Amino acid sequence: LFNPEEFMPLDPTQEPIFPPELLRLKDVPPKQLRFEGERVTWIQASTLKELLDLKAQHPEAKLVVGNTEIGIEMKFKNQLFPMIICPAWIPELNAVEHGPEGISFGAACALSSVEKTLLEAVAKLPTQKTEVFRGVLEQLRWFAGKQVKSVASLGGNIITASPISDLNPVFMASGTKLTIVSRGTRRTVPMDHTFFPSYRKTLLGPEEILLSIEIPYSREDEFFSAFKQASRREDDIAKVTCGMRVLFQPGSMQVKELALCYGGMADRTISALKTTQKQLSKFWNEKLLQDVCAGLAEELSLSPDAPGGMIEFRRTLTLSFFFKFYLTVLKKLG
Amino acid sequence: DTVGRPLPHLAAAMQASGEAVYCDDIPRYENELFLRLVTSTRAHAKIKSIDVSEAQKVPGFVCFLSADDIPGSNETGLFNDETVFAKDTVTCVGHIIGAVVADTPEHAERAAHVVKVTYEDLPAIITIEDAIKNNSFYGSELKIEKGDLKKGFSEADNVVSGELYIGGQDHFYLETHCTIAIPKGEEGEMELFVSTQNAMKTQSFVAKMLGVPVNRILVRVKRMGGGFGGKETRSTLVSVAVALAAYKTGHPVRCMLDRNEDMLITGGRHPFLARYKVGFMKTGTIVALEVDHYSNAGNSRDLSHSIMERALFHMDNCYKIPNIRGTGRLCKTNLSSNTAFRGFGGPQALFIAENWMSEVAVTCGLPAEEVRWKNMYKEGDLTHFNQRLEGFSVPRCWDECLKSSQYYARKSEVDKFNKENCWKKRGLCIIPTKFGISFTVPFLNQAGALIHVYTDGSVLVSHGGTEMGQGLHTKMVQVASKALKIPISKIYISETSTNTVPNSSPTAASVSTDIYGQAVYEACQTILKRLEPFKKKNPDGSWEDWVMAAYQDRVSLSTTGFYRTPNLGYSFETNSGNAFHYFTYGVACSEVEIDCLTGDHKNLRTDIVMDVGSSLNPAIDIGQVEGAFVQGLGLFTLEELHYSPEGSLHTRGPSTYKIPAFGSIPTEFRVSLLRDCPNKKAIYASKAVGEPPLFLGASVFFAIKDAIRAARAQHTNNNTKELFRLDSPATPEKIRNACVDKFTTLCVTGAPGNCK
Amino acid sequence: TDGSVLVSHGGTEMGQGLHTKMVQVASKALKIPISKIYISETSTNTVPNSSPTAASVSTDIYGQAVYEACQTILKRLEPFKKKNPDGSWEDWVMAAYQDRVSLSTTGFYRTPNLGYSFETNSGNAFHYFTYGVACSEVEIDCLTGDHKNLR
Amino acid sequence: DTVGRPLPHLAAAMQASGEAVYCDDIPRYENELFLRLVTSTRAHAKIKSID
Amino acid sequence: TADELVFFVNGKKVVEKNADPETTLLAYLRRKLGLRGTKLGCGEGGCGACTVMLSKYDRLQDKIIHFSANACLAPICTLHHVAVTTVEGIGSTKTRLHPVQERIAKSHGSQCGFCTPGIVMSMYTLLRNQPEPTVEEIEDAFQGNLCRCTGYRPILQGFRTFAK
Amino acid sequence: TADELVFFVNGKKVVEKNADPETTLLAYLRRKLGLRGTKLGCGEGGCGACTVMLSKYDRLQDKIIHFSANACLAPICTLHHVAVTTVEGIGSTKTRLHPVQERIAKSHGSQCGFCTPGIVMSMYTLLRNQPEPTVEEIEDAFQGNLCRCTGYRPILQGFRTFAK
Ligand SMILES: Cc1cc2nc3c(=O)[nH]c(=O)nc-3n(C[C@H](O)[C@H](O)[C@H](O)COP(=O)(O)OP(=O)(O)OC[C@H]3O[C@@H](n4cnc5c(N)ncnc54)[C@H](O)[C@@H]3O)c2cc1C
Ligand SMILES: Nc1nc2c(c(=O)[nH]1)N[C@H]1C(S)=C(S)[C@@H](COP(=O)(O)O)O[C@H]1N2
Ligand SMILES: Nc1nc2[nH]cnc2c(=O)[nH]1
Ligand code: MOS
Ligand code: MOS
Ligand code: FES
Ligand code: FES
Ligand code: FES
Ligand code: FES
Repeated sequence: LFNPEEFMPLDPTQEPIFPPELLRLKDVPPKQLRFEGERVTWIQASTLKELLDLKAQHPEAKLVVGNTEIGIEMKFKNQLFPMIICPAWIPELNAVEHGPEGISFGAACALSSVEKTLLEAVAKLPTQKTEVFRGVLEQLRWFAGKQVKSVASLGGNIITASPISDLNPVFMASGTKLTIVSRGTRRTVPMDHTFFPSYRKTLLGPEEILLSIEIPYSREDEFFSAFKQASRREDDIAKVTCGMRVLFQPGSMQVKELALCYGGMADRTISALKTTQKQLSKFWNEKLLQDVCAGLAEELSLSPDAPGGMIEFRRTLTLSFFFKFYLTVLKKLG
Repeated sequence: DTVGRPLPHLAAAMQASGEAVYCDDIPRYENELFLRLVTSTRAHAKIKSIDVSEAQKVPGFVCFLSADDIPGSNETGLFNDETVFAKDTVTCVGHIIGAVVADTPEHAERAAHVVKVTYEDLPAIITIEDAIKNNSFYGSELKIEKGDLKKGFSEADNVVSGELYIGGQDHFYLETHCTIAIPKGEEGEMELFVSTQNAMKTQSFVAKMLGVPVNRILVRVKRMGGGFGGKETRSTLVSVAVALAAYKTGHPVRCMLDRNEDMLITGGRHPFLARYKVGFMKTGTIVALEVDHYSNAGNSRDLSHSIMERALFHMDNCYKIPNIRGTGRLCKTNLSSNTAFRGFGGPQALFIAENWMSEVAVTCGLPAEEVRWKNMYKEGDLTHFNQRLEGFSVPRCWDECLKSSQYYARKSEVDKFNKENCWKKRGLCIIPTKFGISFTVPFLNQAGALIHVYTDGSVLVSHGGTEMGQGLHTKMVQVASKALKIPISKIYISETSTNTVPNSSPTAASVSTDIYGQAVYEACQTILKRLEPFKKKNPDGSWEDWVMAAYQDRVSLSTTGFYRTPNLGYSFETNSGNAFHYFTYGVACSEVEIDCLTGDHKNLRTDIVMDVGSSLNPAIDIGQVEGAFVQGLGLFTLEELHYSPEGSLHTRGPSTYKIPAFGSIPTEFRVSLLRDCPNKKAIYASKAVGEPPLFLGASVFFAIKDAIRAARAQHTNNNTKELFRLDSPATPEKIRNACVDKFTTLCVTGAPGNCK
Repeated sequence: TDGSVLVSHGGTEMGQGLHTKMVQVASKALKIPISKIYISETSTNTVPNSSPTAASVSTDIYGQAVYEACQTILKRLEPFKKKNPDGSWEDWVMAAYQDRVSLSTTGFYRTPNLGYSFETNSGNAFHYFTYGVACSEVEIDCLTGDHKNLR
Repeated sequence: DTVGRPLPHLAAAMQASGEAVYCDDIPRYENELFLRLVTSTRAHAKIKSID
Repeated sequence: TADELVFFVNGKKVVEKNADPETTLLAYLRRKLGLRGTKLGCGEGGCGACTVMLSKYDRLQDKIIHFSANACLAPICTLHHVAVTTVEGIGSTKTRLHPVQERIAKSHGSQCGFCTPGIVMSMYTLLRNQPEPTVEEIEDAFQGNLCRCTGYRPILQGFRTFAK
Repeated sequence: TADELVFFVNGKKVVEKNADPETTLLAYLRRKLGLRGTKLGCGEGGCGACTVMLSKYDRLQDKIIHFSANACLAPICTLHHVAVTTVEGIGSTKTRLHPVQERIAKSHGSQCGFCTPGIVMSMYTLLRNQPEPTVEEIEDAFQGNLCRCTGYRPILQGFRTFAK
């Protein structure tokens, strides 16, 4: 149909040059910028201090990094935010830090950057340390185009708090640590069920901004899986997605900790805490599989008229995903 | 002579460079305004007020248009049963009520959003079942019947009856609907640049709304970024509104729809419900078939009738059935009016056919390919509508596909896989198709061309067809070049326009190559006849010499050409007369692997053998087969439109409506064009290819169904001959729910339940 | 298909009323009111290889081309006239359309028997001649050179 | 049949109203530019330079 | 008093003295700069018809970086000191086609053509980061680009020639 | 710093906030306001193709006065608080023609039509000053309007109907 032998060869040294004038401007120190529109004032914050001052002066000011969510809210939900602050330039919001407990990403780090860093960590570190990382990576597979992942921030996905976020269930199940700041405040909390109190809301004060996110190393006797539904039918509900973690007593099959967190089963990310609490000190066997499935079927039960429908399918996925986790943990145990 | 050569699409390089101009890429006039439609948020309601007070405060706001502003007629649509702008009552979510005009598209958007409508709800009918229960239909029952059904069912060893549903489909042309209208300010003259397959109806509908003669309206179509039938009629929703804005303001006006608007307003493929009963022998031979078809037509007729006719013409697929009755009813519902979509009712009827055929094989406990083969038409058989199948190439396609796909060896590997795997299963299916070639309405089978040869010998060809990616202009240039015996470099097609070729049929029914090819050919013959005396006097001279000599002897170098497809005219009263000119044929074998725990699946391998006659351009035709197949893949396995109980579309963009992606296609994807099968009935022995291959995407669906059957054998029960209902699309939800096991039943929780 | 007619020809309008005359010709030839006929513009993609609008011959030559095209239309419509004799133009046009008869045609005219030769002083240089006579009266001012055109 | 009748020029009313469009009356595209010819001020000469 | 917004498009400096925070890159390219090669297909990040390449000197990484972005969602106000490359920045039929453009066209990877600029820019971006990509990297570079016409096979076949 | 220039065109208020002293009324009408009925024929006052009517309150005469002017030579900066009437201000085929427009058309006074708006405005201005002019006043009304097509006879004959 065509003849590749006749194609012009690629000469990668002959590509359009990066604008030399733009390169000369890299020396110019960053300063706060203000843009004024018909309806919106936009402040480009150059420093963390500037961000915290602005947020103290205008708590209602909306943060925008990648705009991959805000652009949707403004265009399709007719939301208007008269003041926007873009913190993308701020070094602290972009830092990738390797620590004793895990890998920290500034909240403005693009998902592409998260993916690259985590892929490197998985390639170099022992399997037993990278269980949570691998879960994040699985959720980032078949997630969005390279275009989206290059500008979509990690923090943006978290704080968007969509019921069907593929990342929040993994962060919740793993107790991923969130460092949160405002003028005169700084606190770090592991993500848990309390972090999402209601639809599209998080447990942040009106002034508070998410600074950094520490994704933990997995420990000995600790295993993780993440799964997600392969269809999406509503804008922000009814797509099952999950993170699952078990910690055993040293060298055993006896449950010490268990966390099963799901999106797409309610109007926020939730944890099947009643179900998992019942399994503490139990052994990883057929009885546990039965009891967990019984618990999930009850705890995450959906009304026939639940928003999003696909009621049977969603229930079946909650159990089927746990089944996959159950078998995977058995393979990892031995 | 490039006919039969894989010439790339003439505009491909400009498309790759971003130089090809689509409607909205045309520069704006200094004074050009923008229109945004204002549509209903209710399925069925009286309009009690429209409040534009907030819209008027938006910077750049110009005006709000409604029915009262129309100078001519507010009655529109193919069957004159629509409004341009709804006046008293809305009859679907997305029903156009009016439009905002503003100085920028951003401003038009802003203004339209704050237009407030007050409604009084009326009882709505959304579902096909809703419509049947309420006797809500357009027109009367359509029917084709042959033989003696009572006798056939008496002779049958086995009878299977059931119900089946196939969901609709959004066109998702990458370029949405758009029109620019330029009012000239003299005599009602208006010139429109439109993304449409139907310049003629665009022209006539604009003229009717304005109340001016059709000769005042000029419609121009350079190209569409996809059409797929969705621009055969429904483009006029945008065109007529933009024309009104141009008329009213005296400014140029344009509108391009955002995706969410387009999916809501413009209609899609018709959902179908079928109730069917098939009688057959223990051998799998069919002796009786009764199928009642119901389409969900939405809130106007549009092309719904002819779509159902095509459905009825295809309920046989490739199978001889001596006793047969097919009926069809068009459901009148409070949804956006459904329209043409590649296949035009064919894929739905063909899917229904393959579903009961799949059930015959299962019931008989026989290999599906054997039952299909046994029931296949032979050369010279009559269809259920009494048309003779001449040049019936399905057996050749079937045999070649079986061989090249290594079907039998792979069948054994699929079985081996299923023996060795508990929670994943493979499936493999081979399916034939035939697709009738011609508009079901005889008068649409006409085509015009206009050719000019300029004094430098360069040739400008105009024809009634439009380019929407299918390579029609490319093929026409190849045809003209062969016909005139000059290089393709000497020929050009610029656009499609109502002032060069009038009264054109829409570019549809897969027939454009056939009918415009003939018209172009005839125009070329006329030119050759006129040049012949000059060639005779100067036989070693050039084309350019002959052209100049003709010019200087005052011989006209401009001619029309015209073609009228012969011997067409089916009668539902006599069940006789040709419905089609000929049929296009093909066969596809697909293999899948399903995840029985999640409902996800992989498309492992697809092999296609398509009879496109002697191809004018194998590259373009293979492209048509692949693209059509993948759209069919989408229809049957990925694409799902979803509505609220109140009838409001939820799935309004790519985040919630999943068309096939790069990673969706079969890992091994093989297409072959059948060799040595010239078609005497069309231009240079070629065949129509546009729509015929789409149904072959169902091979993926029936492979999935095969896999589900293996899963049910593994975990559900012990009944080998069990029939279970699998509607289309076979989404992860439907696949997963069908793999009945300890999870679906909750038996894993300790409860008793309906698995083994 | 509404019966409205769009005429294109090789001539241009510069104030001389050529389009007016062509509409009058088409109306007479087709036997329909001038209101049903329209000329929008002159364009190279409708009529190619046109001579310039010049030599005073435009009415003569485009008139013939328009006439011929109209005769072709009439021939094609005739069967439908005979099927619906008390019908309207609009009815006949739609019937023709629905019977897949083309409602588009070219017309062409080549002025016969022209070809003067300077090397034989023979052959018609012109098709015919236009003739006229004028009588004018003036009054001059012999002292200024100004004058009145009296009649 | 109006042949031989004094029918006014078809465009006369629009010419009288200023609605008849002549070339320069056509609206300008947003990006449309304007040309002015540069011409000789000499009857016959060599062009030595253009500045 | 507003600051000037300064960015580059296809090597050319753009100085926007009155940037509106609501303005998308796609709107700016098409309706201010008159560069219509970049298309609107959805406005919601799923179709990639609006794909462009962005380049900047990353002051935190100490290097020039290149990546793709959806122009329909990128606020121009995020682009201070960023360089945009569109389809018209890499080649044209009036000058010379870029290899990416030549190969998609010659391989029958363009039918209606509406998705072609976005796909070109996705492939272009890949090559700018990795001039020697694997088949796997190429086959995985287009999750954000939809094509309704081609069934994708020819696009991948044409682009696989860049691999190994 | 600059003052606002305020005038009227066909009864509509024009507020020019940045008037250039060099800008002619003809250029402003055609290229700012998009009123193209008024034509350019010479730019030097001899042809009248650009004729408009101007109206203003006279302090001395204590009345509203109406007179014709060549738009090609009228600086817009002379027009503060003046009302302009162009050919489109008096009638249209979309609404109703003014008697002046109807009569010149039906009398065969328009051939190519390019001079017609200017002649219409000259006659219109006369009638606004004198509703029943003499035959003598009518001919004298057009020393500033040139027509290349008609030979003038039909224009005068058409307008004579306004006399007596
Ligand atoms: C086409 C496409 C496909 C997608 N698919 C998926 C998917 O499959 N699964 C999934 O989980 N997600 C998906 N996403 C969502 C995507 O991950 C988020 O939109 C993105 O991460 C948001 O980041 P952003 O920088 O663009 O946020 P923005 O739109 O700029 O802001 C988002 C929200 O976060 C707030 N915010 C941002 N930064 C901070 C901060 N540091 N502190 C406090 N608040 C902050 C903003 O105020 C706003 O409320 C998809 C998005 C697109 C467009
Ligand atoms: N690229 C492309 N191929 C396409 C379409 C399209 O919009 N784009 N439309 C299809 C439909 S619905 C029809 S009817 C035929 C119409 O063109 P043809 O008659 O020239 O085949 O093209 C088919 N193939
Ligand atoms: N696309 C299409 N349109 C039609 N209109 C009438 N018949 C047909 C048909 O068969 N196909
Ligand atoms: O016949 Mo194609 O336009 S559905
Ligand atoms: O022959 Mo007239 O154009 S001088
Ligand atoms: S236009 Fe579809 S992703 Fe931007
Ligand atoms: S070529 Fe048409 S959408 Fe890709
Ligand atoms: S243009 Fe000739 S007088 Fe003004
Ligand atoms: S009508 Fe032509 S200049 Fe007067």
